Amino acid sequence: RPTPPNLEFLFSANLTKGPAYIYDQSDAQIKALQTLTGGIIAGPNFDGTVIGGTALSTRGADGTIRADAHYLIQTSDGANILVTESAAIPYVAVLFDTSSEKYNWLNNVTAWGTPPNLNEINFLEYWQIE
Amino acid sequence: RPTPPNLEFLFSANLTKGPAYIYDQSDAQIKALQTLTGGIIAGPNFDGTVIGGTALSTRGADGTIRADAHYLIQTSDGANILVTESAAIPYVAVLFDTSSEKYNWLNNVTAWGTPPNLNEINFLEYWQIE
Amino acid sequence: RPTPPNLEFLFSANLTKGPAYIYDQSDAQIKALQTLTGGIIAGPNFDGTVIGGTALSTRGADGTIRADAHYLIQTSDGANILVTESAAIPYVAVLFDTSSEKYNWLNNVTAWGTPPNLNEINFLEYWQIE
Amino acid sequence: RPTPPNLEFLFSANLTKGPAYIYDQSDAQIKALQTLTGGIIAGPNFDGTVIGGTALSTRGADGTIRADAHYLIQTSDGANILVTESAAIPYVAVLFDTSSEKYNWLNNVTAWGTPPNLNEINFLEYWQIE
Repeated sequence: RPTPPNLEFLFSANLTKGPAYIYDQSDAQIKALQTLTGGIIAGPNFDGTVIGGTALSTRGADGTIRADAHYLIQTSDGANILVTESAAIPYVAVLFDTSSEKYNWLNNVTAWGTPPNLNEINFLEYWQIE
Repeated sequence: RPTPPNLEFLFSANLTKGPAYIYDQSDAQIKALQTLTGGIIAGPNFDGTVIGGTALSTRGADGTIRADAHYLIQTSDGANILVTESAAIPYVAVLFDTSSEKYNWLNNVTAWGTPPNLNEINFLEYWQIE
Repeated sequence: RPTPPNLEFLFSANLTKGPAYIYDQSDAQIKALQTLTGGIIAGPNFDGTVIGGTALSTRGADGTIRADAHYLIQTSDGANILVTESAAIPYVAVLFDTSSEKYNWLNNVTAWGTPPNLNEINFLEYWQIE
Repeated sequence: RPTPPNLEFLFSANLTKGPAYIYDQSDAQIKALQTLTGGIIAGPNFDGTVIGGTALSTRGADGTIRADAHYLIQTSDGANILVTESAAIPYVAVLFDTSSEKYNWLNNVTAWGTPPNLNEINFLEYWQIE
């Protein structure tokens, strides 16, 4: 019997976004760019704010949405962390890059998040998977 | 208390790889390209073989390894599925693309895998996270 | 004797950027995220403004700078065009995505740009290469 | 009057490819993975062979083809160079990564290529643009 990975609560994000700018409209799919204008990061590991970032999404006529994003967290104690998201919406996979010694452990983390309330898509809870 | 996602066993991969070709060697990190020459896919959902694909890795002097890969599964019943991997080795995040009607549900899946035996890095077990 | 491609002036961009947020500082290289906060697009083909976008750069101790960016142009006549940049700074390669019928021809274009004045890195002139 | 960049002949590639594996077939577009199984590299700067690599393409019902590829050149004198291609077919933009001291200058190069004969799509001539 394969052994499943362990899940540990990592952080939450309460994001603010600009309007979705559709650049590729067709009967088959809509592709958009959306700015991440800010956000609150909370949790037992790091808290802080989202400085900025961009999301690219493709919304299929079939209801499938694939999104890729980068955004920059700045922690309360001044560390910069790049967040790399890849999603099969509403499921979001996450990688991290930082040279902060306090937060360096995130360079080895795969995380995963989803909005706990699918009526509030800009509030996500993320889990460390290992 | 945040609610964790559910984990369901998805597939295993027993991959074959060519040699790692280092193209960027420095004291700080090694970057390599590695061909995925084949592999066995097994599990309760799909079985088949790996047709081909490429992995790009960066191995830090700090022991962190980040890898990105694409490879193509062909199922026993003839479906082509693109696998998009992004890893903080040995933890691997996975997305899928197919137009197969039988396997279309994978377009909405985030999966996650790791070698159950870290002495055998080319055998991974993957889980659907949702 | 190989035949070189033809070069036609395509557009200029006068970009505004936020501060460079360094997330990965080491003796070997600096990696940063920078927001594209706006900009003027001009030329004989399209004019308009930059709505938004993000640049990721790595600046080597060796002086090499590699950058990738996405930003969204909105033309004077309301068309949305995604610009995908990949650079060996100060040389910038460009692709485009739009479903605008007026600007659809850009989906088939490879462009290339550089600041005419390397003291003014945020003003670039771009050329259609074919 | 904007000043155009200079074009210098860089290399040619005579590539071999495996079959195109379509993973996403629809009336709107076809997405495929294709293995680069080998190739001859020639020119005044470097000659050698293609070790391997993968191309991902999307072929629109509208005739537009967008492709992204990575492949590894090994020069006659043993240097490994990663080639990163992004194309609006048949126009191909190119970046390079190597730590070879002899070929390090390619890390600062944007190149561009196209098949001189569009009946022979696997033979391309590439130009340094700067």
